[PDB]
Amino acid sequence: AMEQLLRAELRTATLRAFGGPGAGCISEGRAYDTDAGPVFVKVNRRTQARQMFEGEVASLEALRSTGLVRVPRPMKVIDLPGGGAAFVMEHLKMKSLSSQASKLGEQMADLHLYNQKGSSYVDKFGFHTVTCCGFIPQVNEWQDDWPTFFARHRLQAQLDLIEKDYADREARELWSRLQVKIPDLFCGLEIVPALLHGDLWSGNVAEDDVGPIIYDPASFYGHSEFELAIALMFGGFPRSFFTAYHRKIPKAPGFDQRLLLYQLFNYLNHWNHFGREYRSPSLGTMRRLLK
Amino acid sequence: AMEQLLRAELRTATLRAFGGPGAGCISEGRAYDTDAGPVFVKVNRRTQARQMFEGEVASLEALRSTGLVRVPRPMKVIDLPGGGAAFVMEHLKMKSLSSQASKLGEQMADLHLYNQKGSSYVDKFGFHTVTCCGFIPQVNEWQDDWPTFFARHRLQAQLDLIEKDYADREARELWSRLQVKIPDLFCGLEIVPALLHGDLWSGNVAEDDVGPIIYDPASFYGHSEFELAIALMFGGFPRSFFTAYHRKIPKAPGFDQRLLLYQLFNYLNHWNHFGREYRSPSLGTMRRLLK
Repeated sequence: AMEQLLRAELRTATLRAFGGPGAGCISEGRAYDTDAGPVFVKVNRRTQARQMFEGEVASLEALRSTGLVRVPRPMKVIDLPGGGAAFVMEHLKMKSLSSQASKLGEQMADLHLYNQKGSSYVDKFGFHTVTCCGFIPQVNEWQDDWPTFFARHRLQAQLDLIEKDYADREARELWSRLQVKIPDLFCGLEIVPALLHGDLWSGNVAEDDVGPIIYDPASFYGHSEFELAIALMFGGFPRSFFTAYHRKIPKAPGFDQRLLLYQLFNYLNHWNHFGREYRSPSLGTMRRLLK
Repeated sequence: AMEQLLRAELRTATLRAFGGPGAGCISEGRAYDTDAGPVFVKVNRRTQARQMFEGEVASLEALRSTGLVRVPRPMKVIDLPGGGAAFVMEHLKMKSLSSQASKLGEQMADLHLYNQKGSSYVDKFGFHTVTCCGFIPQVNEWQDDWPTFFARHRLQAQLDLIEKDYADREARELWSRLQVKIPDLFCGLEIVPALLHGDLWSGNVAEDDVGPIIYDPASFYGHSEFELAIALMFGGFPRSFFTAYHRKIPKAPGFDQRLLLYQLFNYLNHWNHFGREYRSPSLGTMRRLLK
């Protein structure tokens, strides 16, 4: 227990956490108090910044429309002199997801069931506009078949970037072998398009006194299970999140092998964003899928 | 700049950045009340956390020894089971820098001038111990020549990490050309070592009712001008901070070109920490310098 360590090292009986969040993370954006409440502002001086933020607006609006999960309200996208854009959204007073984890597991399962169960059914995988995964714009072209969508517009896209930027022989050869085996992980299963947050890392979820909050989405209609891959692989969610979720959407047969395929996407995306530290998990995951 | 644009776009009379330390991009941070008063604790689980925090301790101590600026007292660096470290320091109630901006400009100029004006004899560039740029340990080996120190132990070090992790051909080729240009940016000036805070982002300065406060240093003896590059590039300092500062330390010839070189360092550091988003301004800044 880190609080027990601090009490011992500081020789104190009380250790009462208090106070506001501070200036935050330089690379993420900055919060401001205003006349109407706090806001959070992201700035991107690149020419495709408006397209990025409009994708995030589209994602936040799609999630808000379900009424099932709490996300910050988008307020404005501003074009900047010199290039790029700023995106302003509502800022919530927030803490790490802990007490609200089981509630968020329920809400995330309801979100994934919303499309199938509702009144205006989206019957393809993809999305009506471009959304970015981190800095990389994605193709969301509608496709009837999920393994086709995911192989072509998620895995192949990442691997083409790796080939362009690293010319990596082992990724190229392992992908030529893996590509053909992907349908074995989906046969005999019904896969229904599910609206996804798209980037449900523990650093994109939090909570307040009312309930859990999720943010920084990169949404599309996908296989529900894909949502959970990044959540599992980087940790940070209480067990009760997954317990609540899978009470509503039990793990289908083949869940753990599909989990590898979905974690592969995230490793490839991290290799393209952060470099070669992520080559070893990417290749290793491909190797695990092949044997 | 950005704040005036936000005020207009949001039609708000007030706009006050969230200020003070806390959870950043790199470490967690939380205040606690204890039997002996409040403290602020930073936590990092990476193996190099102790080294990082010992560098911050040394930097805080060097700044406090001058008696010219207010900074938190460092209290303890604690090894964590399971790896990493916690760093406890004095807690100060703070808001973002506003009314005290011109006072901080005076203080920062007096800080930089202290090695020249005070009972201080440091006639090389560098520092007596390792300090970290975020996660990245720095070499602070003493050097008589500032453009040598900055090229070798700041720019080259960042670009060697970019080569290792991204193997980026354009970065390598542009750097080789820029290395040849660097001495010309110094206008034959005699650079005097100045004690720097080293990371004077607006998120690392604040104020209380006594005056301004600075924190999260990464200190070394450098060219005074380097201090201002991150302050300018990410904004957040009122104009009166720079007015007050340059009344005491006027811009030397070539300031505007060196500002690009010093901002380059910060873009490379963001490329290394935060990924590919910062490739474009890194390469673009080098190209601008080569024009």
